[PDB]
Amino acid sequence: MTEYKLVVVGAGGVGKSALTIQLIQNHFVDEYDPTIEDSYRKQVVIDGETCLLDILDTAGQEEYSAMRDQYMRTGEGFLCVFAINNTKSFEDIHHYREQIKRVKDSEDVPMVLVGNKCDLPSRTVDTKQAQDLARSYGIPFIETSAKTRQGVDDAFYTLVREIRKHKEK
Ligand SMILES: Nc1nc2c(ncn2[C@@H]2O[C@H](COP(=O)(O)OP(=O)(O)O)[C@@H](O)[C@H]2O)c(=O)[nH]1
Ligand SMILES: NC(=O)[C@H](NNC(=O)c1c[nH]c2ccccc12)c1ccccc1
Repeated sequence: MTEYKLVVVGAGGVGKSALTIQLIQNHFVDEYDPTIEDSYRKQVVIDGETCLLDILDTAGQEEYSAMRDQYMRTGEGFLCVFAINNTKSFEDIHHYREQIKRVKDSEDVPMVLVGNKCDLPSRTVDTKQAQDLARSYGIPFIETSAKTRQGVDDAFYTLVREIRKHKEK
C-alpha cells in the first residue's frame, strides 16, 4: 500500500474543506470552520493500485511561516482550487504556483488547476482564462463543484496520476 501525500492549497473561501470532505464523508457540508486545518485519509484502488491518500485541508494562515512551508515540501501533489465567481482567488494562482515552486526548489511540481463553484452563477472567471493559465504551467484544469461533486472525483484522481507521472519521469 503506497501513501500519497497531497495538499489542497488556495485562497480562503474557495471550498477547500468542502471539496475534500465530500469524498471523505460522502456529503456536502454547507457550513464548516474555515480556520480548521485537518488531515483526512482515504484508501482507493486507483489504476489497480491500492494506495492511501493523505490530504490536508489548509486554513490559510498558520502560527509560523516555517510550519506552513513544512507541508509545502512534503507535499507530492498540490490541488490548486479557485472560485470561478471570485477572480481575486484566480489571480492568486500565480503567487501559489510560484511560491510552492520556490519552497520545493523545482520547476516540475505536480499540480492540478481546479475551478470550484461551477454550479453557481455570476461567473467572472471564464473557463478559457483558467485553461489558458493551466496550459502555460503545463498542468490539467477541470471545473468542479463541491455541491454536485462534479469534476471533483476526476480532479483528485488526476492529481494522483500527476504525482505518479512526476515520479516516473
Ligand atoms: N454553492 C457552493 N458552495 C460551496 C462549494 N464549495 C464550498 N462551498 C461553500 O463555501 C463555504 C466555505 O466552504 P469550506 O469548506 O470552508 O471551504 P474553504 O473554507 O475554502 O476551505 C461554505 O459555505 C461551503 O459550503 C461549492 O462547490 N458550491
Ligand atoms: N498540517 C499538518 O498537519 C502538518 N503535518 N501534517 C502534514 O504535513 C501532512 C498532513 N497532511 C499532509 C498532506 C501532504 C503533506 C503533508 C501532510 C504539520 C504542520 C506543522 C507542524 C507539524 C505537522
